[PDB]
Formats: sequence, C-alpha cells, structure tokens
Amino acid sequence: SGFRKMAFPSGKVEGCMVQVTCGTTTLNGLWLDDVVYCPRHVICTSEDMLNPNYEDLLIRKSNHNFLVQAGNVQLRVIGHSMQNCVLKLKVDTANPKTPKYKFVRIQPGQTFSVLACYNGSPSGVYQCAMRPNFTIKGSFLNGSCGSVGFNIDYDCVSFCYMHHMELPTGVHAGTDLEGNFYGPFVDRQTAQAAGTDTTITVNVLAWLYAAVINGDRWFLNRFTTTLNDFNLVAMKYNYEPLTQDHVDILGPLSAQTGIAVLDMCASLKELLQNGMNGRTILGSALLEDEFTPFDVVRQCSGVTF
Repeated sequence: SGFRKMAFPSGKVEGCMVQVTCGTTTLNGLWLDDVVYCPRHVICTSEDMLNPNYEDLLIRKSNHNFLVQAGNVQLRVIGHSMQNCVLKLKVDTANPKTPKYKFVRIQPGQTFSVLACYNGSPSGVYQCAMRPNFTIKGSFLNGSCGSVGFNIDYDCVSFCYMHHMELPTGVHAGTDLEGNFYGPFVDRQTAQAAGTDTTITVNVLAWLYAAVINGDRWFLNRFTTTLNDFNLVAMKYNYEPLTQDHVDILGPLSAQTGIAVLDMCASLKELLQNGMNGRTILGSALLEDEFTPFDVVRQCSGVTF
C-alpha cells in the first residue's frame, strides 16, 4: 500500500545523454543510433536569441562547429540537418547503449518521467504531466535544454518531450522528438503567455480511485450524477470536460473498486463545492491531476520494466 509520485527507472535514458556545444553555448543532446538530437537554439549567441533566423544561422554553420562529448569522449559530427526546432547531428559511431525506442506525440493530461541534465550529465528524475495549456510544471535551470521526457513499455523507451524554453511565469515549453512545439510557443527570447491552466479531471478521478484502493474512503458521497450535470459544475471550477473515452479508460479502476465512474464523479462534484475542510487524501490537501488511469494501475498492479 501507499501512493507516491513515481518515475520510470532512468538507466536506459542516462546512456543516451550527451553534451552538445556550438561556439560558446552548451546544452544537452539525445544520442540514439548514429544521430544526436538537441534544441536548434544551440547555434544562437545572446544577440541571435532575441530574433533568430535559424535557416540563415544554420547556413553559415558546418559539421566541425558542433562539439559533442559522450562522457569525457569526443564524438565526430559527419552531417547535420534541421527538423522544425530540433537539430539532428549524424555522428561516425552508433550508440552501443541505444535501447528499443520510438518517438510519440502525447495528448494533454498524459504523464512522463523527465531526466533533468546539465552538460550531458543526469541531475535527477521526476514525473510530469502535459498541461491542458500545453506547458509542463517541471524543474529546470540554465543549460537544462535538451533534457527529454519518456515513458517505458517493459523494454521500449517512448521519447515524447525535449525541453526548449522557460516562460517568465516559471512553467516550461518543449517539442516532441520531431521538433514540433507542444502548444503555440516559439524558440525565441520574447515574453510568451501560457494561458489558463485547467485541472485534468480524468487524472483527478484516477487519483481518487487510487485513494479508495489504499483505504482512504471518507470523500465517498451518498449522491450520484450524470456526465452532463457533472461537466456543467466541473467547468465552473476550470476542470477539463469529462468524455465517454475518459469514462471507458476508468473502467478497470471502476471494476477493481466496485464504484461506478458516475458515483466517483459525484464525490468529486461535492469536493469542488464543499472543499476539503482541512482534510487530506493520500496525504495531500489539494486534488492531484498528474497521475493517469494507467499510472494508478501500474503502481497498484505492480507492472515491472
């Protein structure tokens, strides 16, 4: 029993992290096969960052500009291209630690583990969620850019996030590993607004199912509701709409606990209106929306990798 914010083991990803230096700038790169992936803002000086033209900057650059260290060990760049906001540096050696991997683009609400890195070296690992406003509430300092978010599927590592930018509000913006930004953010030094951060309703319901499983039941109410009535109340508290797709994803947790999805909705409806009244759920005073239905099953069923 017990329920913690839990990351996947990071060993397989650690072996793919390298330092990328171009001129003065230094950040992190992902070495899979004979390709190194990093943010393209690596080629910018302080001047360029205000209003970069990446085509015009990348035109003047050649293979030999890019210093790549994998440990205390030089890697030879024998080619480079630009795919959106990501630089792909072809290297003369394939990574012998390359695990089974794929590149996926995640929806808002989906969680992933982040391996925070500086100068190509792992600092630590934490769980994140892609927010409805397409930001993430991560923990990143200068030179963190090129740190990746991942999910493990027994043997296979799914890379879904590369870190590119912090917004003045202190939340974070990045791309998938094809270099397309989550949300409408750009790799440029200008003030960018995130928008309304909403609560991932289906993730909250998942966390309440986790609570009941760990014998935390006080919030179970004596009322029920419909999906439409719940949504009308939810959206007034800036909670994301609950869909039929979301109800079906919660099926396994509904089966395990013997509490219909719509009953759990009704308990959450009451919590929104009445508040927690100083009470905690799984040792938390707020409602948590950064555990997926699959995160809860994984941690409660005991899935290994």
